[PDB]
Amino acid sequence: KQKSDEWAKKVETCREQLQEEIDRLTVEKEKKQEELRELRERDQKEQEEKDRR
Amino acid sequence: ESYDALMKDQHQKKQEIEEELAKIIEEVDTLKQLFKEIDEEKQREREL
Repeated sequence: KQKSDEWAKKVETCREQLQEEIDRLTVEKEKKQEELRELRERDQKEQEEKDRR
Repeated sequence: ESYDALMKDQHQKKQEIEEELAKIIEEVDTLKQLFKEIDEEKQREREL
């Protein structure tokens, strides 16, 4: 029973830490690819203009 | 069993978020410099 209780303690602590870190990752997410896509359409439009010229 | 299962699931989805964010920073910086150079070229051509 002591083993089970301590294991549950560890499980709860690990769940807390993993959820916290993954939520931090989610918060940091998407800025890079948003700006990346913006730059990509900008460059593609540049290429289209140059080709038309 | 529950601890190991959900910890592994957390590991995979943490790694998924890591993949989603990661190298995109390097690509953003690379195209930042690329637009720097492209704007330099366009400025030079328009000045000419």
